[PDB]
Amino acid sequence: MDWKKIYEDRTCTADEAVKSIKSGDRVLFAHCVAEPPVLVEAMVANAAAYKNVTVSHMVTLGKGEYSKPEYKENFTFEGWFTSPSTRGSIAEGHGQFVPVFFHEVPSLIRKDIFHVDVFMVMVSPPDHNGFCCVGVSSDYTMQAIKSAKIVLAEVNDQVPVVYGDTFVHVSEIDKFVETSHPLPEIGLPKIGEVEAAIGKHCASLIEDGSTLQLGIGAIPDAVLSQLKDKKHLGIHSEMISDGVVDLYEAGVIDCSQKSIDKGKMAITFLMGTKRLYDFAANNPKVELKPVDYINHPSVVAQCSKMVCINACLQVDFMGQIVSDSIGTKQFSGVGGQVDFVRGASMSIDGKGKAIIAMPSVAKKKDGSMISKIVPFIDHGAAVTTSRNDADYVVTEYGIAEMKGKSLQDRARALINIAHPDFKDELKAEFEKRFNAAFSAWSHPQFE
Ligand SMILES: CC(C)(COP(=O)(O)OP(=O)(O)OC[C@H]1O[C@@H](n2cnc3c(N)ncnc32)[C@H](O)[C@@H]1OP(=O)(O)O)[C@@H](O)C(=O)NCCC(=O)NCCS
Repeated sequence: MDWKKIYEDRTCTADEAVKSIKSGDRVLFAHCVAEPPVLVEAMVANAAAYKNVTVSHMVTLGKGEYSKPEYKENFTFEGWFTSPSTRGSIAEGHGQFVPVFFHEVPSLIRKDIFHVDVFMVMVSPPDHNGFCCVGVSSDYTMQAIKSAKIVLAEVNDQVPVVYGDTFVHVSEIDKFVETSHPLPEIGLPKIGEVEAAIGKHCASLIEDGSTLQLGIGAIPDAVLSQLKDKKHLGIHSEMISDGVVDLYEAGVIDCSQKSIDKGKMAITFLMGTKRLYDFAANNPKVELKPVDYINHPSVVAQCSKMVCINACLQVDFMGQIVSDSIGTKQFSGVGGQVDFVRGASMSIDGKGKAIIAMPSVAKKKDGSMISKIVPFIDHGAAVTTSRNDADYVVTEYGIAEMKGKSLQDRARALINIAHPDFKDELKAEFEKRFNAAFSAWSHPQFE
């Protein structure tokens, strides 16, 4: 009745919409696959009208065009998480990066630390009552809507209706630009030998009726392919991808055994191919919720037999875990890695487990092999998951237990799970570091 006039009255072009942004403004984007590409390209196109507009967001599948050097006087990129197309700028010095736990984002917005002048969002078209769906995010996207002084909507009819806190009434949105284009999509990873091995070991720590979290990154997929014998698995996770769909139609994941959000896969956001968005649409077995629910340590602590599984770049001899930087170079963020390490530990049922997984080696550019197991982290790296937070660590060669184990015994476990061709250099490094023989009991048969 009134909502359609409101809608009809606020409909414009991407060009005029981006005129709500003024110099000095903090601008924020909807998360991930809810980033409005037309509303973004419009804003970039009109660069030459802005002076130091902060452009915040997290992981992105767009061109990060605003973070390029040329734009350094119209935009300051201020990432809360980075990705290939925006961490250029943090390295070169004109882009910014803010370390935040993912679950804390909504709060900081409420607090007005992350102040928002213009949130831009992609939502689907209104239903009969005038509620657009974000469909593909919830994360901070819901709080930013309530808190943004101005909200631009890139209404795209390709966006799904997905149950949960995904809804926004047209009355909450200052401008609408109707579009039509496919949503972005990531590639499936190559599940090789190393991938497969990391898989089965994680699969030996998941018991039937486990609830799972599976973070951004390649590795939690080879895991999923190793889970086919599992029964009654449930989901409570930041995100889920195509791998989770396979397991769900293979009858393994059914959430019949959860303590909270019974019968549902509870997620904060979706990223994947179109098979995933289509599956998630109008599906009672999926519910998107805000991150300061999904990622909240207190809430994760309530999950049943929780197995978190995330990835890292390197690990040191104390079990300090580095997941978002290579030396002084910023690469991603904590995102939710720590949120689910904290929550699995606080498990009320006492059964929580967090698994950080990684190949033991990585290739460099000169083609030299390097150990991801190190005496010491790379100069200037950020400790992501601290030694006190550490739990399970997992490579192609095995599992190592960091929880309640001494500095010496952790180093022993990790060396255990390292590429054989590095064990002996790692062993020398042990003895140097700790002023103690690598091998603990000694035999009279020698010296
Ligand atoms: C750990 C993380 C960065 C890995 O993601 P990924 O896409 O699986 O990353 P990769 O293993 O491809 O590593 C990236 C590259 O750096 C290199 N690399 C990895 N570890 C390295 C190390 N210790 N030293 C130097 N280089 C390294 C690899 O060679 C790799 O290949 P490329 O250079 O050919 O592209 C990612 O999962 C992440 O950002 N994690 C933290 C956030 C998190 O856990 N969030 C939960 C939210 S759902």
